[PDB]
Amino acid sequence: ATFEIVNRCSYTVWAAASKGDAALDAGGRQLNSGESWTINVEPGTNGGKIWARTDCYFDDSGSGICKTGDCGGLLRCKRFGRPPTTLAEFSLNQYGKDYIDISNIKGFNVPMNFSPTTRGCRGVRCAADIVGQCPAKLKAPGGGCNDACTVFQTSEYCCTTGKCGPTEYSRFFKRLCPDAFSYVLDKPTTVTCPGSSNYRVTFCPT
Repeated sequence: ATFEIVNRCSYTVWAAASKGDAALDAGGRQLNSGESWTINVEPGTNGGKIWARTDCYFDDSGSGICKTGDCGGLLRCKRFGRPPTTLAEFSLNQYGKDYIDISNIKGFNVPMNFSPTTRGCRGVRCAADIVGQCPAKLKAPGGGCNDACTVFQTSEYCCTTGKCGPTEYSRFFKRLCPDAFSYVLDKPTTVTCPGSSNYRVTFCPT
């Protein structure tokens, strides 16, 4: 499947694409304002994610650091990034269907739209000013709005026992972005698309 990744933000982001134990395509790239990056993702990929990183510095070997979404100090991510990270999540060609969603379970850094470019399903968006409105206890110094699990590390926020409810913190993310996951056992906002659909991820869509 093809994914087009577009940076419509007024600032540079460093896009990342990974399935946790390996890079998808090149795994990461700088995107100046307005730039588009097209990647190819193998059919059958389970548990892929795309995210943006902000305020990165890399050397000529591709080693460095970012203030949000850092993936072990590499430009080309093999592994998932450090919160806070707005997440585009996908599983492809699962018994004839693709499944897509946006998640705030690992916090929020950049607004995002995740839409199909082929027919047969709808897209999803989280484009509210979560960073601006972020509760004081969840604000990350480097930028962005952390999830409550990352900050407090409790069984209730992290849903460790498989039993957990919504919280004052999860309800904040849900209020601003109803179509994204706000906690692990949230009512699913997953969208079902035809198998082998193609997609576009836009940072700062509005």
